[PDB]
Amino acid sequence: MEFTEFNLNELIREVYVLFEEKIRKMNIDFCFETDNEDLRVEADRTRIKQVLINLVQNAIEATGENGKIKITSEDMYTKVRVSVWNSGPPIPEELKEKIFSPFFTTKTQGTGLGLSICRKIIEDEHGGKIWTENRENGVVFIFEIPKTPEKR
Ligand code: EMC
Ligand code: EMC
Repeated sequence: MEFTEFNLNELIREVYVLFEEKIRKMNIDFCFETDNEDLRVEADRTRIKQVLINLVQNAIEATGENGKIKITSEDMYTKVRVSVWNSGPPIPEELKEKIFSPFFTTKTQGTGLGLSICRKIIEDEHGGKIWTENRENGVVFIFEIPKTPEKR
């Protein structure tokens, strides 16, 4: 893996641009907010991009037509936190960790959830944490990564 310094918000916007047409076609209300425009991390940009694409794809599928997605990025002491929320039904308590298993596959609309690989990227490769919670009439997926491999 290749760690480089990059603006995390720039990467989030790059991923939004990938989905902009689909989001609009589906009439989804999307918003992105940050608490620090110059939020920079040292991480593997390609791999973090893969996690973002996977979470946004899942948010769109989950929220469906006329849905809502909100992304936030937050600058924490030795880490950053990215939260991707969608309006939709809550994840049942028994499935919260099972969705991250390489052998969760009770999921279609044509595609697997990809979350075991997201976990590998966030937790194994970057020493962070990724989890889900139910909130505000929807579901959030949150990841945190150390700002540098040295703050792991
Ligand atoms: C109402 C979706 Hg930022
Ligand atoms: C499908 C890579 Hg999180």
